[PDB]
Parts: sequence; structure tokens; C-alpha cells
Amino acid sequence: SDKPVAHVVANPQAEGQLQWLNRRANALLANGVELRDNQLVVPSEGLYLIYSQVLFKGQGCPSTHVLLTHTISRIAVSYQTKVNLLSAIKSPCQRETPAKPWYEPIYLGGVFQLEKGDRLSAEINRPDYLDFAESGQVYFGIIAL
Amino acid sequence: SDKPVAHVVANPQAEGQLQWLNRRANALLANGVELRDNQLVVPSEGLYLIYSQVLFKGQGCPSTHVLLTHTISRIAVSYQTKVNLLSAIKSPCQRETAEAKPWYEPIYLGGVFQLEKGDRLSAEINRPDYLDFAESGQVYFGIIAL
Amino acid sequence: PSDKPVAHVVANPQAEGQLQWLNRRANALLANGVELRDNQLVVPSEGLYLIYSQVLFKGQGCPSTHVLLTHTISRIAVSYQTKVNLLSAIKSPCQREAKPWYEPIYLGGVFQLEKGDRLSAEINRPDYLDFAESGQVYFGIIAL
Ligand SMILES: N#CCc1ccc(-c2cccc3ccncc23)cc1
Ligand SMILES: N#CCc1ccc(-c2cccc3ccncc23)cc1
Repeated sequence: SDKPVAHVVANPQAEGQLQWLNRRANALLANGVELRDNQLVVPSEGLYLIYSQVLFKGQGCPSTHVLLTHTISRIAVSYQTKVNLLSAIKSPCQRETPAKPWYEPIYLGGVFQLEKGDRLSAEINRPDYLDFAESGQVYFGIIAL
Repeated sequence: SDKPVAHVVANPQAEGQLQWLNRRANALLANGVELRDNQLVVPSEGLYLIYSQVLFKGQGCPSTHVLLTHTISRIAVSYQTKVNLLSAIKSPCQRETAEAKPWYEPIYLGGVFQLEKGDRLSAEINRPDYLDFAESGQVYFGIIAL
Repeated sequence: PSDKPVAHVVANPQAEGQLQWLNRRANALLANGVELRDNQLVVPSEGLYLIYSQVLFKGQGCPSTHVLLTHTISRIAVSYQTKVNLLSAIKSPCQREAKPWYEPIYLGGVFQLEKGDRLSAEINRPDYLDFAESGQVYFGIIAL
């Protein structure tokens, strides 16, 4: 099979940052897909499934409203045009402020027309809340249709 | 040299409804797959990957009893019945009432199935009044022959 | 007629408080060499595979302490029988008379597998599993 695919996971060695890596146990890059500057590089034109999941955790609810964001964006090689493909906002806290641990997952996915050389990023606003407790809760991937 | 495929997308102009479209970018319908009677028509017998995604948005949480469902069904050409292939239920609310915030909930379904020629697939939701087209974020239904 | 190893297993509605997978039943299947041994999918050949799973949790009202729901797909390597997580998720259905709640968990990805590898799809709270209707809980693979 010649189908361009990628399944990348968070690097535990770069805690405090969301750094994607093609880890030995459960991650990969195949059939031309590359991982450069924390981005997935598309080898050829066509429709692709782009999916992701990040998990936020904390202990108790502090001051004001904690806002959690997760965004998937595209950089086209032509005009270096950046566009938002998928995005979501979550507020984990609501009048707790005493403490008990909370969990907030963000999952995103969709089918998009990509061009050869396009770069995809999957970013978060609060890397300090990113959970590293288990092996495969935070991942980012592409599957050509 | 090519296999039957379909990637149909929901009509944003069909208010409070889930209406599928092939006549769009980037909607696909090839090698015998037909979009007929808001359903996908299987062109030949074999193994298929069936998948869908829907997005729900609610204005706030007046009660914790709000229930969201998304179901892919098979209407078999022979016996002519409606059987569930894939289904999911979600409760988007936990208390709230003070100001109310809009919520967003995606639902994903998909699997491999042995299908027969001429049988039909439907992808439905219980609350089409909650359906949304935001970036959280996509509404489609598709089949890929293996 | 496709030569690709594939599988689509569903939870047994007769296995109370257990998550026990069943095949070639209603719209379930095992094909082109995929086996079902000790509740795990046995990979028949080397290569890239699409792996996916869904589980549904139901509960009547929220009780004492915080309820945590988990769903995990694991890889047990043929050579050393080592068990590594491929995909995992955590959900909290309760946020502090009878009030039923519903929580679905869907996992999916692309993975390089070897011949002889075993795949499990497990949950922490089988007492909350909901298989009352048909396409509510499933596990499967498709070879690229
Ligand atoms: N080959 C290939 C491309 C590809 C891979 C996976 C899926 C898919 C599988 C199961 C569930 C889904 C839910 C939502 N969207 C997509 C889903 C669709 C297309
Ligand atoms: N068959 C097969 C493999 C597969 C199936 C479904 C998905 C998927 C689709 C849309 C959104 C997602 C968000 C988070 N994780 C997974 C998602 C990815 C891969």
C-alpha cells in the first residue's frame, strides 16, 4: 500500500511543551509523510482525514476561568497562507474554588483537500495542564482517502 | 482498476435537518455509489468501511436530561428492514443555571461491514435542531470499498 | 473479493458486567486470517493497519467519589509478550431522583503490526457498559 499515513504522539521528554514525535511503540510516518518543525508535511495532493486528541488535567479549580484550546491549522507552500481547519474551546472550571482533580479531553477530526508540501500543526494554549500519565492519550494523525 | 467510494456532506441551508449532498466540494461519489432518497446505495457485494461525523451545539444547560444520538442503519435489499450498524448516545449537560455558555459536541462512528448489492445506508440524529457547522467540527457520511 | 485481513467484533449482550467480544454474529466479522483468541484480535500478517473502537457507558445518577471512565487498545508483541498502549482516553461523567447519563468513547489510528501480535480493547468499569441496543459497543481492524 502506497497510501500516505501518519500517527504521531506527544514527546514525554519535552514536558511543558506539546512536541509531536514518531515514538517507537505506537507512532509512525509512512509513504512520504514527514515530521518537520513540529508539523506534518503532506507528500501529495488529495483528500485526507486529519484527526487529533489532547487531554488536559489539573488538581482543583483556581482563580477566574481556565480556558483550554486546541487548534489544527494548515500552511500552504503557495503565499505561505495559514488557515484554521479545526478548533475547540473548553472551560473546565465552574464555581468550585474551595480541591479535586479534573479531566478535559479535546478531540478534533475532519476531511480536507490538501496540496503537496502543505504543513499541518496541532497546538494547545496550556501545555502546563497536558497530561503525561499514560502511553497514548495525546495523538495527531493523517490518513489519505 | 478503482473501487466504489462516497464522501457526502450535510447541507448548511437545510434548517433543522440532516440532508446529505454529493454535488459539492469536497464531496465524492464514484464507481457506482449513488446518493438516493437521502441514503447511500451500495453498488456491489463486498467489504466496506462505513463512517460518519456530526456536530451538535446547544445554547446552554437548562437541564441535565438533554440526550444526543447519532445512528448509521442498513436497509437490506432483500428482507427490507432497518437494522442499527453503529450507534452512540451522549449527555452534553451536567447541572448549570447565573449565566449559560454554548456547548459543542462531536460524534464519530465507523466500522468494516459485509454489504450486499442494492442495499441502503442512512445516517441520522435525534436532535437535528442542535446540528452545527463550526470548526469543532465537521458533518459528513461516507463509504470506502476494501 | 478483497484479500485484506479485517475484523469487526461486538460486545456480547449476554455477558453481564463483562466486556466479552463476539464475531460473525449479526453484522460482526473475522476475515482473511484474523482470529479471536482469549478476547483479543490476532494479527495474521505484517503491515500497516487501521485500528478503531467504541464503547458506551450508562449510569443512573451520580454517586460518592469521582467516577472515572477509561477505554484502552493495547499491543502485545509476539516475541516478548510485552503490553504497550496504542490508544487511550479518560472521561469524568459526574460533576457533583434517578438521572441517567451517557458517555461514549471512540478511539482510532494507523499502526505498524507484526504477524502474531495480539490486540485488546479494555475498559475500567464494565458495570457501566451499555449494550442494550446493537451498534453501541464494537472493536475492529482493517489492513492497509
Ligand atoms: N483509508 C482511509 C481514510 C479514512 C480512515 C478512517 C475513517 C474513519 C473510520 C472510522 C470512523 C471515522 C469517523 C469519522 N471520520 C472518519 C472515520 C475514514 C476514512
Ligand atoms: N478505522 C480507523 C482508524 C481511525 C478511525 C477514526 C478516527 C477519528 C476520526 C475523526 C476524529 C477523531 C478524533 C480523535 N481520534 C480519532 C478520530 C481516526 C482513525
